[PDB]
Amino acid sequence: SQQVDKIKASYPLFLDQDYKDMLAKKRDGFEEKYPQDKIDEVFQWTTTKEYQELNFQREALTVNPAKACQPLGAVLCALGFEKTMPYVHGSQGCVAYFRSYFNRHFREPVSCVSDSMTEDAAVFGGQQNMKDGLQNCKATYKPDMIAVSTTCMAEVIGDDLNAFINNSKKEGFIPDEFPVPFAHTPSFVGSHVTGWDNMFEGIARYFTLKSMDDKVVGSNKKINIVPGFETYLGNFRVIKRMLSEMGVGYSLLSDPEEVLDTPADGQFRMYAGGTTQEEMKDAPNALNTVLLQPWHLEKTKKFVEGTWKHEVPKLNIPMGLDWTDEFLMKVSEISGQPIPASLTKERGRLVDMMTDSHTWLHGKRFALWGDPDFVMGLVKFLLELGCEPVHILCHNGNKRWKKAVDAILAASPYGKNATVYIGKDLWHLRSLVFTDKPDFMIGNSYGKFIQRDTLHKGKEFEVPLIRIGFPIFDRHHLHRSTTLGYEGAMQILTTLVNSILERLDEETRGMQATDYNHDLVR
Amino acid sequence: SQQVDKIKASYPLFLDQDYKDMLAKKRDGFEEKYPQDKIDEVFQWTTTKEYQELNFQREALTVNPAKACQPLGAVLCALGFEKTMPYVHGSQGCVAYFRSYFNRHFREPVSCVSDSMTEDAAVFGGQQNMKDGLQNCKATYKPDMIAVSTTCMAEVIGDDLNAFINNSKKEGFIPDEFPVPFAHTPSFVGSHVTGWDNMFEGIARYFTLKSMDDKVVGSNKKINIVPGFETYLGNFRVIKRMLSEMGVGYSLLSDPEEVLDTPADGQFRMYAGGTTQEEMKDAPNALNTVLLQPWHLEKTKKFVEGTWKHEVPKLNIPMGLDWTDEFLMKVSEISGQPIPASLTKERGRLVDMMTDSHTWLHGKRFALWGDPDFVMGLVKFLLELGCEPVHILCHNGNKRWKKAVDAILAASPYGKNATVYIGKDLWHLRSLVFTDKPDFMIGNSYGKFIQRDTLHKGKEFEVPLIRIGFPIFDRHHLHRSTTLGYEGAMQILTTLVNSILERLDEETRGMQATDYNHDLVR
Amino acid sequence: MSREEVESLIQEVLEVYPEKARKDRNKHLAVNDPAVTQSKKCIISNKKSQPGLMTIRGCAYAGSKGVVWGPIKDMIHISHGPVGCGQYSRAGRRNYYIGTTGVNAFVTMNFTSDFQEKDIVFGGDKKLAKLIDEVETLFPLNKGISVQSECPIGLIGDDIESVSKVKGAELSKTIVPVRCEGFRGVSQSLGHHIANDAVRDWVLGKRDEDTTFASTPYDVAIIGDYNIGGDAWSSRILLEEMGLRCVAQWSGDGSISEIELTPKVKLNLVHCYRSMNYISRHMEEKYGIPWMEYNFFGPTKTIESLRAIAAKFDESIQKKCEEVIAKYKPEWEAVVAKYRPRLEGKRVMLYIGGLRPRHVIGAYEDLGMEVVGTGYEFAHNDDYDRTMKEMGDSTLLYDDVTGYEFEEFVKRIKPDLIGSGIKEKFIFQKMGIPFREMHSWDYSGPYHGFDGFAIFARDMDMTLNNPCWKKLQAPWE
Ligand code: ICS
Ligand code: CLF
Ligand SMILES: [Ca+2]
Ligand SMILES: [Ca+2]
Repeated sequence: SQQVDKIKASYPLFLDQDYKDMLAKKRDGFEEKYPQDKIDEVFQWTTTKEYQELNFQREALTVNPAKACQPLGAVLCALGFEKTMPYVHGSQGCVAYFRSYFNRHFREPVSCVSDSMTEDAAVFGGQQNMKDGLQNCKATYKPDMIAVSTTCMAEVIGDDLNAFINNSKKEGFIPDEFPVPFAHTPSFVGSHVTGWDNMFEGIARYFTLKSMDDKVVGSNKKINIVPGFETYLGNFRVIKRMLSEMGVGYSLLSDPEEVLDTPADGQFRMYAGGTTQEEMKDAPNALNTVLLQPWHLEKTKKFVEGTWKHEVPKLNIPMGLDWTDEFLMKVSEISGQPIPASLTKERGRLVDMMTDSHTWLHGKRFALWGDPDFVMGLVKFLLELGCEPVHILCHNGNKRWKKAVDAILAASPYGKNATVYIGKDLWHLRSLVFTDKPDFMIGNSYGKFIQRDTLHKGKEFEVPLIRIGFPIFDRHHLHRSTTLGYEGAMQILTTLVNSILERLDEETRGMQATDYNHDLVR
Repeated sequence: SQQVDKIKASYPLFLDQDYKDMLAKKRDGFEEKYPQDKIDEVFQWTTTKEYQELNFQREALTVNPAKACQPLGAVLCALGFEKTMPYVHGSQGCVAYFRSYFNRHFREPVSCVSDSMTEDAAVFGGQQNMKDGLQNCKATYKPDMIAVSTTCMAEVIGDDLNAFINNSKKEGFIPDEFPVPFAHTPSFVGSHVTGWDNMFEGIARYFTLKSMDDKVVGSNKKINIVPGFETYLGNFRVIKRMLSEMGVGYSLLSDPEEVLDTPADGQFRMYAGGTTQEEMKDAPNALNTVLLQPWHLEKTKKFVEGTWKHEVPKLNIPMGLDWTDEFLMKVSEISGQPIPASLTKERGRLVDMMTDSHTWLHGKRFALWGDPDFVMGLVKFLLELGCEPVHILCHNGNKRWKKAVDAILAASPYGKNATVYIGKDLWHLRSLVFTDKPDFMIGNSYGKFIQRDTLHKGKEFEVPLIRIGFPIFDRHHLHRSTTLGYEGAMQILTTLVNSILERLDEETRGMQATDYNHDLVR
Repeated sequence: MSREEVESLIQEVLEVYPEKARKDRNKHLAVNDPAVTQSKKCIISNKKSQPGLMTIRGCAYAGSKGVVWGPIKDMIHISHGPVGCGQYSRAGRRNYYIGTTGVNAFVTMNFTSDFQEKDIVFGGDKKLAKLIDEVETLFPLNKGISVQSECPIGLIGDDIESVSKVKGAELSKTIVPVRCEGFRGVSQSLGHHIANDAVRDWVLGKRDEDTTFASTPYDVAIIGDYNIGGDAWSSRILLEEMGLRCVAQWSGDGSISEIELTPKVKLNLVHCYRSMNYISRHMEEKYGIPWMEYNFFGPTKTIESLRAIAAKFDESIQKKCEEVIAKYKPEWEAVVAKYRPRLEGKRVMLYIGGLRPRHVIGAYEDLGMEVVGTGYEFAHNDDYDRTMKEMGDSTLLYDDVTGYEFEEFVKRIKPDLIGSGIKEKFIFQKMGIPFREMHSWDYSGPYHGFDGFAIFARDMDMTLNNPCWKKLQAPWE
């Protein structure tokens, strides 16, 4: 029964007395539910150190992972080029899931096609499917370029994408000059960042391998920028803005910002902006190549150093204060352009915020997780702010990354209690935050559930979540934020300090109980 | 007691048992506190509809006002100009309070001086104070201009600023060519926004009244922009970025964005940026003058029309979609520059953002308060989103502004239950939100206590506060936000939708009670 | 630096001033000589401020409403006049309290008459009466009303004493008119004097003929502790573990009943001499109650003050004091052992209102920090008499320092830490010099007692050794 004037959605409609009685009758009559005391006992046992010791003994079971498969990153990398339709050689459910994931994150249309391989393709293969898919994709959704990736199914059957595409071109199914790069992206190896790396390396190979004879390093006076797997449009915009302010000539070799932020003016645009094929062809002529996220760009770095002969600098992700300064200085050294006064003023403004907010960020324990480069930059920034990470997690991190993070932590007096984990899911993190309670979590929307469990134990044990990463599903338009450079550091500092202050305000709102510390000025 | 490894500040140290016992003993023995039942009865009485009727019959008592005095706005306007020292002719407590207020809001140094008038100045006037203060201020801090405002002491006494300054220049305390504009800013007439208008009008008079003979309207092919009392640096930056993209030649009069945001680089800069005196002298040669906030720049409008002969266009504050479009079209008409594609795309992105988040904003009830122009722009933007501004309040408002806001409300179905109040304070708004509960509040930091009042009655009656306005003390670096143009609309929309989603998440986090609605994708 | 360098610095700073301002400011600056007992031979104080020099002082309204009368929670404090004075001072001071705000407590609420132009011309004595009637109508649980005058009130000639008497006779409610106009004094100190006079003349003597209170030989009252960040609480517990019964607090977390019960005690413990000596002397003269000054900043001063207070009583109180000191000894010893190595040898410059520039010196000494300069805004010559025995030799002293003087002194001396108000925080934070707010404890605390010393040390360590002070210089410059 809903009143017409005040219509209730599922909440709080299902809190009505009749609905509560119906649910109670359903629970008692037929659910055969365990007694509530047993449930509480099991929960309390799960919140203990013994349960953590059992949890970290896991070898085969993974609960609530914090990563995705390679083809997702491959699709994102493909979306970064001009009129390049991401085409995945494999089953269609994958592509559907990729599209749903990206639509839920960016809240924008995402274009991705599949050849819809089926049980017939398991035995025979995926040659005819590849030919038909290429022809239909070029006829119906006209692109200037088609990027070909693979799902696990195509990898297990051991397809031969190069041979299939060559046969398709040969047997009158597509023009022999139509750009069709490809990459092998097994979903059971690495994660989505590895898929992005493989896709970018395949595209660069396809566009530059056979024309290195006439390429002179530095003949165009430009610096190539490879952003890697990035999910914030603000980072793409801020990198270009800073490079333009320095006056350096640049070529962003992956720019999906335009297609992922198209305006709603009454018409639908399937393609928008992106890196042109001419830029990819002229890339070997650049002065150098700078990798924004050097950890999940190993294959790209190998290809660039081996083939393009560019000497890629060893630069960390430009997150925080020190690494942004290092990136700016390295770019100035490579291009010769002096650092303008606007960037100096912006750095000073960031230092002003750091000095103003330092009394609230000091001695705050944070538990983070996410991509390797993003997590490393966030840890560096937290160490710079005086915050002490306690639980640094990265599901798809390797041992060298852990060594680097440990080296970073050991260089500061605030990495004393920090523990790095590589290969642990969010159940391990739940146990860690239950037994060694931090002040806040910093991560994607999945930690949203952890904050619920920590609330069930008690209000005093709750660990608030700060949504900085990929994917974010329960907050609108957070993908427009910035995390790279000085602007991205200012936004992150503001988010952290305001979250701390909001939690403090919530804790001190009880009237005549804890409201004595409900200060107007903080 | 304190532990050397877990040190507790005022929260939660005073929650320990010994402190609880000490406070209980104090209250029982010596405070003679009323019984808790009486306190609970009175608190419930304050939340009733009967109490609201008594509250709205107030005629001489003001509780928790939502405005300040004129010299605050006068000081801000004086800071707007280059190398200008605000100089308040009156007692010295006013300047200390102004500086404390602006430091707590902007968290940046604010420089203002006073004549430190005392009981001898109350009897024999403050002319010698004026002379000595001008001499000392020019000698010590070396400004290029001293902008004189008045407190309520100087106004009640009846100090003639023009006579005092003329006698100071002729006596030899300051050179005759040193610019000393003055304005009369009584604190018992209007509010802080009126003081900004009076100070700007006085400065414009001083710099343009005696040289209008050789001024031709349109000589420099520029447009004058008068921002008004603005407490967001992002508004100043966006109002210049939009014109720079538009190609329009502009001269921002009273621009304090630079002095209120200086880098922390080892040196202290008392002055930075600001409108130069040449720009003020050349202002009459502009094509036209646009007042960004026309509801407190009426005297400035009178001076500009009567003296400069500029026909000021009748525009509303560039808050929202329609008013930003009108502002851009008027600027294009005045300057002749077509609107570039970089602003149509931004408008389309704003419309896309509005369409993505309409399912959460529709039907939400908001109670707002603040400055007239800001409040009316916020009401228009809320009506554009499908929200219901049930309670509208503006302490420093007049009946013409109320009529205009009612006209705006009547031109939309959602402005049906809206009620506009002028001359009412925040106690009236507390009474209004207890009896006619909204879903949120939009205002300055003074509205937090109201929220604390709503939580005490019960969690089901709590009205969360959204901090948009002036002053914001309990949050850090929110003064860098934007509220004008499309970027400001995007930020306001993001803040509103994320506050709604955060409240929904908070209400649905109790496990096995309401967590069925704890959707990962919201 | 020696006495010769400091005087040269003082002359170089004063060289920029006009000759009259230079002569006036030369009297307020001095180099400390601990052998000097009469500060009037060195430093002049409580003088007017030089116009246009950007002083840091306040008004008598801030001294009375903001400081003294404000912390009283059970009363309602009307700000008679325009809106600005009351609006700027609302909840800006962290005088903590316990109560239901808007029902029985009103510390963080702004009650004002909100004068318009029709009230400046036709007076405001009827508006005040109507406002009192409305206050009684809407807030029935208030235990008194205090009408703090703003600047226009005295100038337009408004009789608020008559209104207070008439409405107190009518409603049988305590109404206190305070003539704390901003122009009446050179700083907040006269505001303290006016507020203490109002307390003496309208509130204190209500229960002179009442003997129903059960007095004990251990009754004491805490005077001049305004409970910043809970400070008074951290002191009160330390005075009740020794067996003493704290009957009243002035005025942080204070009620109008404790003020009236204060004349029924055996000793007045005055923390802030500057703001409450006026009422302490009156109580000693009239009721015979002795008073003494105590310092609860740092472990050393706290121990000395507890021993003195115990010595004011019998042997059981002294035994309890020794027990308390023994109990709290390891706690502050651990804090010192942890934080002193990090804060050893650091140099501090302070500039606070009237008490803390000399009280907190002991706390910095216990952490191995040397105060190379201290000064006040509105202190009198007494305060400097007490200060000269606290500061080391050849340390700078200043009175009512300006922005220019303070900035130049800081630039030459280059202290490791600066302690002052909000109006100087960002000026020195843009100069790469760590800053601590010594007024509001930088929204931290409490700092009184043994529990506050750990917080004090932690805050000083977190601010001085923050990694944000090494990044101001851009690496490419
Ligand atoms: S009252 Fe005084 S300026 Fe004694 S006006 Fe001021 S809360 Fe200071 S040095 Mo703010 S004489 Fe108290 C003071 Fe000291 S407001 Fe507080 S910190 S101990
Ligand atoms: S010295 Fe003190 S704070 Fe100043 S006015 Fe006077 S009592 Fe008050 Fe008030 S409203 Fe604004 S801030 Fe002033 S100009 Fe008047
Ligand atoms: Ca969209
Ligand atoms: Ca600052």
